[PDB]
Amino acid sequence: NLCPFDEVFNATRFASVYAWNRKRISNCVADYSVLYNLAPFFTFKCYGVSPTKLNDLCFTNVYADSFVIRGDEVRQIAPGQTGNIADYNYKLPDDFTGCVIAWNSNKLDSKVSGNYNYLYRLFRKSNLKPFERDISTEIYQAGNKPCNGVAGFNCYFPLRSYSFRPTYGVGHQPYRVVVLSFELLHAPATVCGPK
Amino acid sequence: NLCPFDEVFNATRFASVYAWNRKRISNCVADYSVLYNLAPFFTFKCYGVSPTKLNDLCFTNVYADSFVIRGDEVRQIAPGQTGNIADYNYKLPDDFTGCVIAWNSNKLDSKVSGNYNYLYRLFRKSNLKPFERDISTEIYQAGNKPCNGVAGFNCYFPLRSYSFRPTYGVGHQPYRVVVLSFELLHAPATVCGPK
Amino acid sequence: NLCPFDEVFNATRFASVYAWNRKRISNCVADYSVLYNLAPFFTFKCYGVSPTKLNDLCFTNVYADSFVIRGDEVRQIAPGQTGNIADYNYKLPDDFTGCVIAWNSNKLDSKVSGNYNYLYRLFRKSNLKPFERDISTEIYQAGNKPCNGVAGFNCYFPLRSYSFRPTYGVGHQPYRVVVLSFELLHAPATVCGPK
Amino acid sequence: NLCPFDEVFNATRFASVYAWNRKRISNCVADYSVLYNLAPFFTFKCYGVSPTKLNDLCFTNVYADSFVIRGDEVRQIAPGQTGNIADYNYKLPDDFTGCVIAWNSNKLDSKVSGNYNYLYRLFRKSNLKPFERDISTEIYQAGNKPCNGVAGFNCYFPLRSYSFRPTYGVGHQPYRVVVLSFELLHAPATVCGPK
Amino acid sequence: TKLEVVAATPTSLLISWRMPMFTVDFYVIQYGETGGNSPVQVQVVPGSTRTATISGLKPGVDYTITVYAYVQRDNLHYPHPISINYRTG
Amino acid sequence: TKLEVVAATPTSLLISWRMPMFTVDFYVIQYGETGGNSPVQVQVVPGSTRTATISGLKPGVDYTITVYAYVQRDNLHYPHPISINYRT
Amino acid sequence: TKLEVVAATPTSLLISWRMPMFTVDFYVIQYGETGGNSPVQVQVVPGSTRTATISGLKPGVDYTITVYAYVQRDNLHYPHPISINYRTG
Amino acid sequence: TKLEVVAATPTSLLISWRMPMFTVDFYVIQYGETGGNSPVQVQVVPGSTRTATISGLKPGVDYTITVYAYVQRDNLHYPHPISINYRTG
Amino acid sequence: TKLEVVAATPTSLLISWRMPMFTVDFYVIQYGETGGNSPVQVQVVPGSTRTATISGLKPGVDYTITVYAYVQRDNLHYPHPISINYRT
Amino acid sequence: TKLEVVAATPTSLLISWRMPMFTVDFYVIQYGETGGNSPVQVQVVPGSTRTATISGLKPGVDYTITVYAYVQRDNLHYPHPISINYRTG
Amino acid sequence: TKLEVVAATPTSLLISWRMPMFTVDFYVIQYGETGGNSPVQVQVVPGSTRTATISGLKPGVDYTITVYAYVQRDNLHYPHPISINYRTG
Amino acid sequence: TKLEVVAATPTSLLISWRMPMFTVDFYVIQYGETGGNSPVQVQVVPGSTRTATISGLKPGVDYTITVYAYVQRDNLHYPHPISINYRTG
Repeated sequence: NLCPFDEVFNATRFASVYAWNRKRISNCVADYSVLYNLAPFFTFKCYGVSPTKLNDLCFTNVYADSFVIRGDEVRQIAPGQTGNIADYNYKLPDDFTGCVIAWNSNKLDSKVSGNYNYLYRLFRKSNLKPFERDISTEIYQAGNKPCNGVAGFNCYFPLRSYSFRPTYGVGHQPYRVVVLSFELLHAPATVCGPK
Repeated sequence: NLCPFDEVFNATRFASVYAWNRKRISNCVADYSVLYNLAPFFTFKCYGVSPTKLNDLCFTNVYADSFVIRGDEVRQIAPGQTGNIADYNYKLPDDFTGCVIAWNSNKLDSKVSGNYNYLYRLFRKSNLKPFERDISTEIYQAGNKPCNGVAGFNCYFPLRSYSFRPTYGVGHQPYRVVVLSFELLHAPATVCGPK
Repeated sequence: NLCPFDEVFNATRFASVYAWNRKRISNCVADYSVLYNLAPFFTFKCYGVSPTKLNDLCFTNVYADSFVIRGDEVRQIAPGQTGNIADYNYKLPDDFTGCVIAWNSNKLDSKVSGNYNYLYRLFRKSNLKPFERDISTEIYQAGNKPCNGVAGFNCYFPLRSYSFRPTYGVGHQPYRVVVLSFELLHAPATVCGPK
Repeated sequence: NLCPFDEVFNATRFASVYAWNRKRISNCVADYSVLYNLAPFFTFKCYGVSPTKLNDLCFTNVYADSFVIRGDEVRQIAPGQTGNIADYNYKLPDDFTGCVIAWNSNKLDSKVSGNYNYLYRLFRKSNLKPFERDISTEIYQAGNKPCNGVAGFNCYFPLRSYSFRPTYGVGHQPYRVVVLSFELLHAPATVCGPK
Repeated sequence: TKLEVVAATPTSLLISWRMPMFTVDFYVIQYGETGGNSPVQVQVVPGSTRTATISGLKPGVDYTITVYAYVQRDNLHYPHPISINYRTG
Repeated sequence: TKLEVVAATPTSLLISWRMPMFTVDFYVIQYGETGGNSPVQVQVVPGSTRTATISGLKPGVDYTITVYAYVQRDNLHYPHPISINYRT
Repeated sequence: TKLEVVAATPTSLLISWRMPMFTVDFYVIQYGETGGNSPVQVQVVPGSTRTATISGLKPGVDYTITVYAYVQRDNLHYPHPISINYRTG
Repeated sequence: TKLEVVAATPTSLLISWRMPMFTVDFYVIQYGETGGNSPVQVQVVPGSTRTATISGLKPGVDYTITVYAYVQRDNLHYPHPISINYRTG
Repeated sequence: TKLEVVAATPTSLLISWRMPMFTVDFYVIQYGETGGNSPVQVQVVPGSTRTATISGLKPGVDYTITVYAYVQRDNLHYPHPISINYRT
Repeated sequence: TKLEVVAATPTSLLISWRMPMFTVDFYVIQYGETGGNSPVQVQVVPGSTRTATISGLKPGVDYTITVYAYVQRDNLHYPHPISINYRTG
Repeated sequence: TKLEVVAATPTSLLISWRMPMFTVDFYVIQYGETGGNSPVQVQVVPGSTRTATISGLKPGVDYTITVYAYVQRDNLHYPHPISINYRTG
Repeated sequence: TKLEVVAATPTSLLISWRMPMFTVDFYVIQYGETGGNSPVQVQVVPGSTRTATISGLKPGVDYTITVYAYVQRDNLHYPHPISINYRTG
């Protein structure tokens, strides 16, 4: 059956990157017209998989992970990269077999007053494990005084709002990102294409 | 008369970089032994002034600016640099006539339990003007909603403490910085070398 | 039967290039020994025919054209060449299928009192058609004034004699030329010729 | 005094190359306006002389030699060239100190019906020596039999008319040529220009 | 069947193509480092745009570029017969 | 720096190149099976010529074609940055 | 005072110049093989024209090109202070 | 292949070149008095910088300027076929 | 530039060559039936030696033998301007 | 059975041969541009001389050169089993 | 009086020196970009050590490197008579 | 790449160099007073000798020494990246 990429790519509201939405899709056929209708992509990168041969891929589940990030941070949605998004929000495993698709969403997600609805985690005690989700709001103790649950000096609320305004530079504009991760049944070399 | 350089370079408590100590030293001869006893420097740079010919300059006063910063931030103590320390803590003017002296104070300022006495301004509404200094602790509003002076989500206390530990890498260790700004007396070609 | 190449090649008197002898030879065995006794040649070229497979070429008639020219001019006995001998005396076709054999005849044709008996056409009203012979001795008119059939200013008798002298350089010496043109029955890739 | 170059370059009739005019001009100031008004030149080449320092030459007599030739024969009006214009009509010495100025005269000397009044010597028994002239109309004996002074098969009237028609190619068009030969009192390194 | 490639810069490649494909809905330009576990990445151009610019190629590495025609009726990619290796220097 | 490829037939390829170079004596055009460790076809065309024809490619094989500028002065060979793969 | 030189072919050179003079009546472009008492050849362009093409240089020779301004009022040639050496092959 | 020369001052010269090298490591700008038996002055500029400034020429002297492209790979130097003579006055 | 061939036995061909390429890493001697839609056989020899023997030529077959200078920088194969056609 | 080739000039070739023929009247050296309609030319050498010079080849084309042994008794030509291809420089 | 300069890396320089002074307290290695208003930088080494390493010079610019002997009892800097200009690769 | 200087005598300067170019035909050691319009002096050594002695410098004067690798094919002088400034006794 055709993948519900309609719900993945034309979702009305994307997730905050810390609350990145995961959809599990049972073995499905990629309608590439759904993907390609979004162009130009800032990123359409695939690791291990050939982007045009996604239907030849022997897979049982695809996970689509959807979130909004800044355009200059889209670099960090790749294996081995480091920075606030990789380290504290969404870590790709180094052995990722999948695609990262990122398109500019300045038209939808910014507002002239600034859209402060998209949160990202700025502080965490240790790096995020691959595909770990946090969504905690415990005050981050950055110093030798425990915070007692009150924000203050060395006592930060872990989440910070992105500022998205139409007028911001291309690097500071909101990009929607979808990560497709495939549970491969055998290997990219084995062919299981629809008959 | 011999400069009060001993008081600047040998002091027990260096300043935090938000509250950097400026000492006005009257026209005096640099006892280079006090400087060279600090070696090896991370940087000894002079801009316009030649390092070995400080005593050939004619100057009415030298201003010594003293602070502790992280070793990877000493890059920012130069004209035209950008970053948190340059932009929110200590900005040097583009036509700076002076010397930047920085030396590793890991031995003095790090503690095994971490220091956290040294504070830097992590958030500011705008860049510092050259040689501007802010001790203000009003809570920085990062977000859309006024903070009412209570820290929390999108409302950050503007100063953060440094985590200086003996085990930190040579880049994260504390470096003491003294910036000498010279009030050159009219034409720099004039020589006032002691007899 | 043997080709009468003795008659073509050893004839004591060759034709003038304006009156070039065409001998028709019916299908015959070429004894290359008679031809090779002329060595060394200035040219033995063949066009569309392999010089050594001349017997395996099957033809109804070979046309032997014979005349004398300067060694400088043997270059002009080729397809598409231009110059006084090609343009006004002997025009070889562009699609020529045959051999051009030209050998030095300094000993046979030169005389210390030069051999002015060989004539060539120096002026003609138009380029000679392929294998056209022109015996006409009418006066050529270069000028705007009718020649009244008498030589004079701008009114030239069209034939000029060659000066052939033993002392002349290798280029000005007389070369006897035989052109063998084949009226092919089969292309030389065919199994044909004497058993 | 000003050179009579106006009379040379602007004359109604130029000379036939066999009858090339020599005008002798006693030491004169070259008005470059007259020369340069004719441009573009096919050649303005000077030998032993710098074209623009022609006024600096310590010359006592200048000879202007003037005639018409075909454009492709202007190549032959140079020291050490060979060909029927150099050989039989106008020979420059190998040590020529002077200038060759040639300009396209199609507009003046050609006629749609053909101008045949410009003659060149086509046959001569021996080459011209430098600046020699030969206006004889003896019949040229090309053959063994003497001509008795009457034209015929082997006996050419030695002068031939150039055909100049406006529609001839740029190489066949008439070029007027003026050759300036200077008698120099001293090497061109001396200067005798206007006071 | 035609492909043209001009290097605008050592890191940037301008590609033009004609292939005999009836009703292409999208062209897909796929590029990546040769052989390695490196990323493979695509540019998508509408079927009317027969030219594309590839930029930001890593210096000193061998990139392979392949053009596909996508047909929505078939949901298939048809490879272009001609493929390009480029060395960025 | 340009390369253009026109396939005249499934087994015939018309190749045009502009390779910035100061002096080129020969262009060497090398082609063969993509797998390597395989026989190499070489055409040498004079540096005056910026076009060459490849013909007689085996059907159904991947060929790689590379253009080298060659200049005799120091046996300098420079590979064209752009190299072609073709499936016949 | 400007001079710009483009080699259009190894045998052909395009020259543009801007010389600081007024009422230049002709520009004279003088070229010749260095030394050897070679023929020195001039090409004349009206003072309106500040570009010229030299062609038919010998294929392997060092040519010197000099631009002169001619003024009819003075009858005098003024050299351009920039002069070109060209190596044809 | 281009060279362009602007005399900014009788003793100062601005030189722009476009030389068709495959790769350039350094451009060498070499100048001196035309006699050649005389001390050379040399600038080296990065291969990316194809504009250079020659300053403080001695007044009243004939200077020859020659551009070389230098490549480390095999100690290759190529002279630019255009050389400039300047008369400083 | 030299090429020398001695046919010693009808099916073995002893080839010697000299060419001006200094930077030759290896010589490749490449041979096969003339255009015969048939495999091309590669023999590699060290650049230090300028003779090789080809053996096992099929009888009655016109072979083409070409010598290529192989340079490991970017895989140049430069064809010695002399090539041999041999009929066993 | 031997053949040797020396390219004495990029357009000139010196050939030696040794055929095992019992007797030979003339050796015929045949050359021409490969696969073309171009002229095929022979130089005839008496059987006493086992070297030949070919000259004036067109630059930049592939010539094919073949040696033939002529026997007068039968007027046949026997091809030398070794054949030369030369790419003129 | 010695000055030994080894360019271990295009952007790195190793200097070894001697100047003939009894009881130098510190040697000061002063370097900076030539001529322009630029950072001038020092490395201080005890008088015991007669070798020093400079790193991180900007590619493609000229640096001046000078060594000074500092005498404490006189509070005075004595220059080494030999000084280096280095053009960074 | 190396340069060593010894002031063997206040006016006698001993220089030793190693640089990577092999194509060196001559080294020219060029020395002159810093910009004083004084005549620059050139000393030539054959490329096998990688060391030179300079003598006769004026006392109390500042001298620049540059080593150039000379290649005769195109008169290229390639400056050694390390240049010496000397302040004589």
